[PDB]
Amino acid sequence: ALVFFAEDAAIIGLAV
Amino acid sequence: ALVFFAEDAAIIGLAV
Amino acid sequence: ALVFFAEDAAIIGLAV
Amino acid sequence: ALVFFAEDAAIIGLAV
Amino acid sequence: ALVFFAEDAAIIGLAV
Amino acid sequence: ALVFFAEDAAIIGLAV
Amino acid sequence: ALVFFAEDAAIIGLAV
Amino acid sequence: ALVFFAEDAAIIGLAV
Amino acid sequence: ALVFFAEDAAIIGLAV
Amino acid sequence: ALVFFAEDAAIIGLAV
Amino acid sequence: ALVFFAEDAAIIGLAV
Amino acid sequence: ALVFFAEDAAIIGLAV
Amino acid sequence: ALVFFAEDAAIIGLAV
Amino acid sequence: ALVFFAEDAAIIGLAV
Amino acid sequence: ALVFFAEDAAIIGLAV
Amino acid sequence: ALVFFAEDAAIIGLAV
Ligand SMILES: [Cl-]
Ligand SMILES: [Cl-]
Ligand SMILES: [Cl-]
Ligand SMILES: [Cl-]
Ligand SMILES: [Cl-]
Ligand SMILES: [Cl-]
Ligand SMILES: [Cl-]
Ligand SMILES: [Cl-]
Ligand code: NA
Ligand code: NA
Ligand code: NA
Repeated sequence: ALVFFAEDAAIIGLAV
Repeated sequence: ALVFFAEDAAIIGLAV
Repeated sequence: ALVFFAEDAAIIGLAV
Repeated sequence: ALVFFAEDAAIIGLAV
Repeated sequence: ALVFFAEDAAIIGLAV
Repeated sequence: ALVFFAEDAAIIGLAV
Repeated sequence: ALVFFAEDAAIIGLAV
Repeated sequence: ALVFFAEDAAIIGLAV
Repeated sequence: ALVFFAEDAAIIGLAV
Repeated sequence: ALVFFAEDAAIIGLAV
Repeated sequence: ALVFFAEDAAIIGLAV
Repeated sequence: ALVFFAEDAAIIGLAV
Repeated sequence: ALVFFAEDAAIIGLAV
Repeated sequence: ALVFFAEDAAIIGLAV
Repeated sequence: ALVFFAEDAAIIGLAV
Repeated sequence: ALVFFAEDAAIIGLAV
């Protein structure tokens, strides 16, 4: 899977 | 200040 | 600890 | 960016 | 060589 | 909008 | 009077 | 502080 | 390109 | 040294 | 004639 | 103008 | 008080 | 003699 | 590179 | 007085 990143603070991975 | 990023897991800031 | 100086504006201490 | 200072003579800035 | 400065108080040089 | 300029070093824009 | 400057594009004067 | 510029002629700084 | 500025009055850009 | 200014965006100095 | 600007400190005009 | 520096703690500028 | 700095070699403080 | 420092840009020495 | 010379006071090099 | 010039590095004046 791809992992995108976003600031949520902390940087988190978002899995696709 | 500058904030660098590193994978420590989770991505963290490092402040200078 | 050492304190280094940098312009960040204001002159700030950076502690090591 | 941070500007550090060093004697090189003359005192110069070093930009980061 | 470059001379950086730090408070160690007294100011000291750090040569590179 | 207008953009004014100031030295902060770097020259920055201020938007109005 | 003082003349300030802004980007409006062209640079214009603003009279005070 | 920020430094703005104006014609007063010669250009001068205005500190804020 | 770079844009230099000159008083020609009004301020104009000169592109390089 | 002289410092000239140009839009490069951001306004940068050019040292001579 | 054109007037260019430079920091010489004070901001000065340079006439061409 | 000249800018001198002093500890006031934090380092500050003094304009002359 | 203010503390100014001078090269005397070592960097020394001057207390005002 | 003492050497004080000021921003004039470049950092310059002032000798006393 | 070429080094040109100018009175800036003191005589300085300018590198091209 | 005459001023002669020598590379000493930097170019310096020598009074006579
Ligand atoms: Cl707005
Ligand atoms: Cl003034
Ligand atoms: Cl106009
Ligand atoms: Cl043109
Ligand atoms: Cl430059
Ligand atoms: Cl003050
Ligand atoms: Cl410099
Ligand atoms: Cl003296
Ligand atoms: Na502009
Ligand atoms: Na200058
Ligand atoms: Na001369």
